[PDB]
Amino acid sequence: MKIKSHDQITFPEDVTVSVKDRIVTVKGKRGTLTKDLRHLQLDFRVNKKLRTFTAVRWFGNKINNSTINTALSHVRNMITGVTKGFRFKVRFAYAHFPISVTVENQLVEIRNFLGEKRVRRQVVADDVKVYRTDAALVKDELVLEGNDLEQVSREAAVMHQLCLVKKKDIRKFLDGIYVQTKTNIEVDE
Amino acid sequence: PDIIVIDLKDHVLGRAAAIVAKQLLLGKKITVVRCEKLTIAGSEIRNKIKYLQFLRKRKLSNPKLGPFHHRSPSDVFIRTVRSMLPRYTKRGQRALRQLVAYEGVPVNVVRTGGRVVIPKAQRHNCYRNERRFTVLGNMCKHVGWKYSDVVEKLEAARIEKSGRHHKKMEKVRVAWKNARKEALKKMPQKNVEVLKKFGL
Amino acid sequence: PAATKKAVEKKAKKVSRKSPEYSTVRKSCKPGTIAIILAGRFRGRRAVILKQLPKNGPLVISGPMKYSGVPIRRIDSRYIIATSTRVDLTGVDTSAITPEIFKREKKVSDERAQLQNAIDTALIQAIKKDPLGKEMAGYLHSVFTIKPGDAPHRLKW
Amino acid sequence: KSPRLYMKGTLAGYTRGLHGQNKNTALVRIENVNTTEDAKWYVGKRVCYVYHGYKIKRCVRWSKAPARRSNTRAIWGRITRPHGTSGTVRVKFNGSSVPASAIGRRIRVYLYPSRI
Amino acid sequence: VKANYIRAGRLVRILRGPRQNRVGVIVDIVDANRVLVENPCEQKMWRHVQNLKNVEPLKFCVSISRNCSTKALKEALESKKVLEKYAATKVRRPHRAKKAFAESTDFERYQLRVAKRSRAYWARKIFDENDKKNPVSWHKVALKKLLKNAKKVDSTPAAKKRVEKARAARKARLAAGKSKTKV
Amino acid sequence: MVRPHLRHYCVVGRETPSEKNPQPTVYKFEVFAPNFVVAKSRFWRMMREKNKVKSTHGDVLSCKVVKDRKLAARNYSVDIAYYSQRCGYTHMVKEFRDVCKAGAVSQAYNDLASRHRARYHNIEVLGVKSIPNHEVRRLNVAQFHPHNLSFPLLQRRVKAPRKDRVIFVKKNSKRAVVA
RNA sequence: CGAAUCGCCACUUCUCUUAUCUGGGUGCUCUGCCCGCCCUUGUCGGCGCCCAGUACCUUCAUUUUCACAAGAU
RNA sequence: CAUAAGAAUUGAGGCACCAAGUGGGCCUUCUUCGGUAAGCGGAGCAGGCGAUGCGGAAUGAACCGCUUAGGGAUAUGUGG
RNA sequence: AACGACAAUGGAAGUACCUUCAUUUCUUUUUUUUACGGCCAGACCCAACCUCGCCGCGCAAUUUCGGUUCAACAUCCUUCA
Repeated sequence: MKIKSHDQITFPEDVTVSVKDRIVTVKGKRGTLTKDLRHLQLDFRVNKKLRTFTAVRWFGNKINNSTINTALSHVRNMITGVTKGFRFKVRFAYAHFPISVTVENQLVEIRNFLGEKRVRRQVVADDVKVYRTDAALVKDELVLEGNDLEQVSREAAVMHQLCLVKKKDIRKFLDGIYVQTKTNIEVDE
Repeated sequence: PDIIVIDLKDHVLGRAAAIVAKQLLLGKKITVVRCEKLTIAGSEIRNKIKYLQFLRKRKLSNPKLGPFHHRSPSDVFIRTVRSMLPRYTKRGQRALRQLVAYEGVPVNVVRTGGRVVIPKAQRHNCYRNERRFTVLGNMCKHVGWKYSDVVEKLEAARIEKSGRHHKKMEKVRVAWKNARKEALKKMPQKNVEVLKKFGL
Repeated sequence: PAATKKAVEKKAKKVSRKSPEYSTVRKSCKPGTIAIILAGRFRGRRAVILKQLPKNGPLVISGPMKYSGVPIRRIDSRYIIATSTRVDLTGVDTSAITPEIFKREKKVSDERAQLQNAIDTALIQAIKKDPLGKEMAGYLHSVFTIKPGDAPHRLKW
Repeated sequence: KSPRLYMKGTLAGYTRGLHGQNKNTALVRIENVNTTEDAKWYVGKRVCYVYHGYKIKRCVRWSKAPARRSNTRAIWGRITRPHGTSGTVRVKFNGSSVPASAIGRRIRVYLYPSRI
Repeated sequence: VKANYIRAGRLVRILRGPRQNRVGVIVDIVDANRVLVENPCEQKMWRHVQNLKNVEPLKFCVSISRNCSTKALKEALESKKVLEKYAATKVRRPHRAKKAFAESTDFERYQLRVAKRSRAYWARKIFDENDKKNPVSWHKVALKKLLKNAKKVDSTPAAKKRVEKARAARKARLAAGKSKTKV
Repeated sequence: MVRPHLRHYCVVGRETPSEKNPQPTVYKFEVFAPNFVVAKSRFWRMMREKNKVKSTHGDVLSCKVVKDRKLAARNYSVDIAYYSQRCGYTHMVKEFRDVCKAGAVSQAYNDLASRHRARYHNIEVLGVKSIPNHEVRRLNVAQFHPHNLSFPLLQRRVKAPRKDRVIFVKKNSKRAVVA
């Protein structure tokens, strides 16, 4: 056996984080967002109590070394939601057949596809919030936003997968409801 | 030792089995609980395939007589232990007849003692503390295994009362702490009292 | 045992010949020990060895009685574990002991009554000449024998 | 309060490799020992299995206070050498086996006839 | 909280070699699982190389050069007095005691036990507060029962007439007591 | 290291007793062999090949065990030839810093065994040398070369049952991993 | 008498032919939550805090602690 | 019979009378033929099996170890 | 008053039960168990199997850059060499 070791966490600034357990509890502007990690524990060492946290390893295996990054980033992104949130833009896109999506709020209702077939419905999970916006030339547009990209995204990606089609060629297929901007709610501090 | 009850929270399945196997063999009625936290290696996929395949067989004419699959977490283990025991030994059988396991934990019986686990059977201790692994209940869930939900409930209760108890002890134990003290260094000196270095 | 040796030798022999007309002793003891009687009639009980009767055979033991509950007795060494504790029995006489006394066909007897008592006395001063065969801890008094576990070969003392 | 000065042990098995077991020589693992050197001390010593007789009440004899009686009967044998780090000891009888299922049963390990 | 870092000039515990529990300090780490260790003990520990599996770091870390000399070591580590500091560590008790325990004798033992016996019935239960606290089940209960026997005495079973009869009974116990001892 | 597995002997030998070689000319190795029986076999063997000479004709004067410097690590470089894979001689260069060259040879051999799968005959270990610069090549030796190299490490053993106390019957007390 | 299932425990002792029970939870990442902290703030090093671990009960009332009657029949 | 230099053995050798029982083999390291092949066929050497069991290879005629009075006590074998 | 997971009888082994045989026997006799020259084996405890020779060690020395520190310098030496 060859030493990686295990441990905990890297850091930036204005947002509190757990620093303890498998679980990072990140707290900032937009609240607090927290995740529990499995085998993802790794050479921590606090560099400042409040001001510097890293986890950038001593020895171990190849596979180990990757994770370290993947770990920071994601929790960084825990910070991101907590700070500047996520805002996904989607637009329904269709040409031969018009397509309509509303938002119940608690759930998203999707109409029309190909004359409509089934009604695609997605319940609005927590903090992915959904807006059909339309003025300002907001346009066939859904907006998913909240302070967890992964969720905002997951729900989103899910949506792209909710607008799938089969049988009788991608070379005539396009139409569906596609991701148009995955972002933050804004720039924020 | 009498009336034995072992706590299987986080114990390496095979090893624990085997270990027990010898124990049973050397003859003693022993008991397992926290059986649901008995452990299986790696992935549920892996655990399933194995079980599935096990479950899958038949005794073709009368499939009702090849192997049966009491899918309790207990039953898994124990049967393993039977497997690790020599079944058809008339002696082992009696041995079996001795052996006790309940899934989960029927409560009242752990309270002045019960601190008991068994050597090698400590799953992290056995498993590399960085290798992946999967939990028994999870398996039994995977093959259904009915009571899981219930079991949960039951567990929560168990903890509570135990906590209740525990708080109570907590109180006395300070008194118990408070056990002298005072005149107690007037332990001797002739023929070399170092009770002061010994237990005091 | 103990130190530097080939001992007790004298520039003429390795070599031969044992006990003519003197008893051989238990190849590890010295009198005046505290023994704990292992088996039979008084198993677990704390008594004192006086001497092994005339012939190669058996230690006379006594606790004295009130410390212990010890009747004095012929015993074999290989029925006792021999303490590290030791006293002189210099004042004790133990002179008369002869095993015929100990035949139960010859065992209560006045002889017994006197002799143990005599003996007991002798022990007693010696014991008092070095405390805590009785005092407290006994030695001799105890109740408790062997706890489950750490058996004698682990009991170094 | 009592005797209790032998260790319960359990008579495990006959010596063995594969086709060839030794009914003549039996194994006990002596509680708290499993410590072969330690066991070396124990060597020779005579071990007892006391059983109760179930059956027909015998004690032919009187011994015991006299007219001994019992239906409880008890077997002695002696230990031959330890093995295993975990202190197996092998044991021999002056006779031949200790019943024929007293195996697995718990058994008593005296510490004397004494060698101190 | 993973923390007793090996740091050359760290004090490590010999855990299962025969050479267990002598002491010495890191004079090298020879890599993965091995150490180079040194002490002033005249006979064990010289400069040994020992397996890391076998060692426990003792939370005395000094400064000293990585890879180093006895002579330097002997004195600075003497100066560090960490042996002593380690000596004062509690962990230590039972095991230096263990060696002792091996070699006691009975009387000692009895006392040693007796110490706690002395306390036992004598300084916890005993008294009066904490035995007005838990108390022992019988106490607790006797007290509690006494509220539930405010029930007889005080209350809604019992004792305004029948205890008067109890008074009759009480003497009756004594009437027999007196009689029975008088035969 | 030092589980001192393998031994080191120096063999010094000579060609022909025969005046057909009046005056043989002498050979040396310090060689890691686990005994001298081997050692001399090996010695002879290159002599039987590399030098073409049968042992049974010629004469080893001496085979004598050869000792390392002292008490501390020196940085060894190792050079290797292995013949296997049904494809003969192949070379490798590897790096160990320890206190013993022997331990290095040793460690190589397992290492090859584990690590290139190999088997011992089939290797001729060419050489081991203490490396002086701050290099010392290999990343792992360099890795742990650091002044102020130090560490954290956790999560393993001590034998859980045992005769040094105590098998199945455990635990009397309560659990975690312990440290 | 110089070993000899022994006389106990015990048809109301039994998971068993001879310690009570020291009890509950959790992670490796902690020897007390331990903790907390400080500090070239590191791999840390130092300091601090608390009682809490410092596994752990063996029954006369003792045997903190004098001590005493009684074996042998 | 020395060399000054180069055996070991030799639990006898010599030597013979006369009668049985056998002639389908089969298995193997090694060499090797036929044919794609074949647990195939077909030879060469040695060894087995056959015609033996014991101990080893969860299972095996021939693989491993090893052969056998009857035991006892001990230690090994292969193998764990 | 014998027994039964289910092969069946089978070996071997011991116990239980036995209907059991034959033998020997104590107020100077038998019986199980301790114990015992010289023996007659096996295991523990300390001594040493030598020795020429390096090895090194020390010193200095060159090369030789590393830990300290925020890093450089000290500290050309942490040290390998």
